[PDB]
Amino acid sequence: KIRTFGWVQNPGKFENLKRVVQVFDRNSKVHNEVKNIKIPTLVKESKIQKELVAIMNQHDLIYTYKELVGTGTSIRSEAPCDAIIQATIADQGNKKGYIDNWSSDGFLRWAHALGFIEYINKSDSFVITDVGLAYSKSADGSAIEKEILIEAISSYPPAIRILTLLEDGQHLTKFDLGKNLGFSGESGFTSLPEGILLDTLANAMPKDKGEIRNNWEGSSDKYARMIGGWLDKLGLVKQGKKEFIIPTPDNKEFISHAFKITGEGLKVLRRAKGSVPKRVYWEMLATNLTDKEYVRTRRALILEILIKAGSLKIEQIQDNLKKLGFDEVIETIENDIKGLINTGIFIEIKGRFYQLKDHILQFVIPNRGVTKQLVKSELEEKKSELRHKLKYVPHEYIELIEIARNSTQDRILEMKVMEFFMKVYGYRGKHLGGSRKPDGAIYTVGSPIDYGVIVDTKAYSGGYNLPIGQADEMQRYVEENQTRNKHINPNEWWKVYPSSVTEFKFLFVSGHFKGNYKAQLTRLNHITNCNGAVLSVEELLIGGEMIKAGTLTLEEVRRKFNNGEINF
DNA sequence: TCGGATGATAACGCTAGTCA
DNA sequence: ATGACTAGCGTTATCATCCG
Repeated sequence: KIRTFGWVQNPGKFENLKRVVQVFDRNSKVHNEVKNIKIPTLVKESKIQKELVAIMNQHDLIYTYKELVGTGTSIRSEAPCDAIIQATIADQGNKKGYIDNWSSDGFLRWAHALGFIEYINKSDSFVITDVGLAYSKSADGSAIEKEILIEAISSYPPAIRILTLLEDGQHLTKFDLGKNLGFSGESGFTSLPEGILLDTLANAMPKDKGEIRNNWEGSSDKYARMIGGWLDKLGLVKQGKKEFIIPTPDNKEFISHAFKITGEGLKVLRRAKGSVPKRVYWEMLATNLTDKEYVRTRRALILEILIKAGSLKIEQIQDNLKKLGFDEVIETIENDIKGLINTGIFIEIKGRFYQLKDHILQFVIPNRGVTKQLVKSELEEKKSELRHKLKYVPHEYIELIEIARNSTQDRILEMKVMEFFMKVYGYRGKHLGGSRKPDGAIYTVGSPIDYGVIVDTKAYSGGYNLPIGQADEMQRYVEENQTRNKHINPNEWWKVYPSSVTEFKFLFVSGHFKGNYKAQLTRLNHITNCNGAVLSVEELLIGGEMIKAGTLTLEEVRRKFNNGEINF
């Protein structure tokens, strides 16, 4: 029913895209091979084994999502081969002779994205297209194959986005591109802060700077490097590392996944800029957002409004929505047009008037007519509220409301929050993750009362009463900052603070807090004689506004650590 | 690194038995 | 007097960094 198409994570070999397209063309050598060999010899389950060989024998080839993708196991190494695509493609080292459900879903998304495979909602099945057919038949290495692929690419909005981002001839990194790809600052579109990354890459021992290169990247950064990799093979972009001088002086770090645009690339843009209709599917308008439905369609309707009309006032736009079923607000409506613009659709702006200067092919909005019945969640409502109140603070930072609620995002929250304290509140300092460092070190340098703070961030799903084990971790650090013995924690993280600081507070940042945040807090305070506090993301934000507006200093806050919860 | 690979998680949805 | 519904809990869609 609800699926996510349009965004492709894993897949990188065109070599394998073909095999997957071909499995859909009865007359191709691979259709033959996968069906006659691959499937019967790799799908151990007899029942399924036979069933698939069969589906592949029909006259009019049509396979369902499950028939092509299958399933997978919790312990990825113990998984069997349950589907057509799995069976078609091989492991990285031939560990098993097949790929998993995830990578398989990946090849499906990629092929559908480039328009070789069509999706039939009703049946939840897919079938080859005219260009797919033509793609298969094309010879490998063909100038035809190339032109077929290049024309495919030009119809893929997010790939036009990468190209656009590099018109000026800059050398952008997967982080710079990531920032502006897709619905940025949302559940499935989070990006790693290049600042923090380079910094650690710099002051960190070699025994770890490799792991932290291959590992450090958000979901949007993955898409960026990947779409950038396709364009590279197609010759429209040039992938090359970018060195950075980060004096820890005249030091040099590097981010390999960086790109520059080419001439052929520029020609592509010129053409596909109106000087090739783009395909857009509703499933593309949001990936991992818990509120996929509401938002994907609200945005779909907005695109409809803009396709139909031409140069409307954001008020006219708001107006139309109110009629189609969605009573929204300027802040949200603009934010969505920010995403649509980001995924690669060309929408022009003149003050308070917007006009789509692009040709996108008509698409379907599932369960239409019942649109007016779609409810807006409490979280999405909160977001608007925030988007409304936050005048000085970039709306990107509203992503924190989400990350902080995601248990899988401990890593990045540590990064995003220190970033907010620094770039907005203005504190000086550093992010310090680890098992021997508190999540962050913060310090003032201007106030009449110059102080420091020890920070710990915690991504916890719906609620958080400061656990005793975690609470004491802080005590340890609070303590180490006093007894600065290098024979105790020889990494000497305390050394991040200016020698001159003496006033240190301790702080915990999370989604929401409950019933414990005071008990172990008061404890910590009494023990080390350092008073600290507990703080939530919403307040962190509506504190960043205040510090910017003029409504809040960096002293009233130092006077906020009341061994309880901070509230501005 | 390249091109995926991994264990996790929340929404889904199937069963079996309640609710109206 | 039986279809509509759902607590419980195994299944599926989808990550968000990871890694051989």
